Amino acid sequence: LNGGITDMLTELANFEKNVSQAIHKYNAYRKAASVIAKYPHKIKSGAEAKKLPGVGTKIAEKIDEFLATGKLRKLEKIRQDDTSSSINFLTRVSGIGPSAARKFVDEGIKTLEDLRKNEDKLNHHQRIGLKYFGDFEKRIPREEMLQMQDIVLNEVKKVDSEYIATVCGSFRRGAESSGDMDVLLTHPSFTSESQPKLLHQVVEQLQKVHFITDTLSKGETKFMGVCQLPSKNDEKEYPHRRIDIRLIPKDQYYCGVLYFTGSDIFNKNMRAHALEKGFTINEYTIRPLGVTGVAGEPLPVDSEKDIFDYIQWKYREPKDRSE
DNA sequence: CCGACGACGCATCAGC
DNA sequence: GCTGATGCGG
DNA sequence: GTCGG
Repeated sequence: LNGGITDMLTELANFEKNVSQAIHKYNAYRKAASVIAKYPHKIKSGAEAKKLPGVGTKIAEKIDEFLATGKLRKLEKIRQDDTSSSINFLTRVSGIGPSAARKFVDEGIKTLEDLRKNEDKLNHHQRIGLKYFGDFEKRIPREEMLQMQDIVLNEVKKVDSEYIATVCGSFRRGAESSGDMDVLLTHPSFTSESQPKLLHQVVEQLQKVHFITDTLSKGETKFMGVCQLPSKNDEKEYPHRRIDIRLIPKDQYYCGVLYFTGSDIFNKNMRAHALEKGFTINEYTIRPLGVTGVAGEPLPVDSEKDIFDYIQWKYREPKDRSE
């Protein structure tokens, strides 16, 4: 319908983020492309698009130029720009952000081949991101996410059957494919007012059975790393996948699951509704708001449904949290 | 006109 | 060495 | 870049 327009706007977003270091412009172009991508008519003019929330004067002017000519002069130019195209490309390496990509290109390091020749100048995260560059850009089919979940839940229970672990993200909402695996972990002994090896024990067990293959970062409450399904003796091996594991206090765990299940638009709507019912919900807690807007103490939450009950919402299955 | 636009854990750097 | 800032990813 | 107080 409008794929030329939303492709144009996405590409402009990337250069704002990765080259100009203008994160809010990045998000403006992304929000514009989203609302256009949901529009169920083929756009005929910039004025037509400008009536949508998030499309302003300047993007309307760009849509007019694209509709009249089939391209955008500024985008054509920055595409052919060796310096800018190289900075934009190098941020596809996990661990290389706009600042690192700038530094590398400044000193003549422009391609993956150049990075491979300059391992010295890459930190540990960036080396992993380079090692799995192609794998990390592949999506994960749901059937593999199910096999990964099998392993995660089994090994967690093997460490301590009192752990609770939930794979969240779009997978939990039923998505047919995922970009990564997001695991939320808690244990009855870990509360907000309460051991600095609860997460370590679980990471270690997944390493011992050779599911987790690399570590990008690891502290007492957050692990970011790499995993891979076991290959079947003779079949081609599975791509390496990104997995995060977060340990959350038990009394904050279901607020955590709700939040990291999303979707992002659902979260906005749920918190909007919660505010107009006199509650403030964030990633950690739901708290009542007094008549002058002072937040009270966090309310007890022992399930996701508790959160819905507080705000007078019928329980919504993750499958039905698209918005 | 002009400020908001998410907050935060972990790795690493800058400064002392 | 320690403390705070920055980069980065989510 | 867009929105809105």
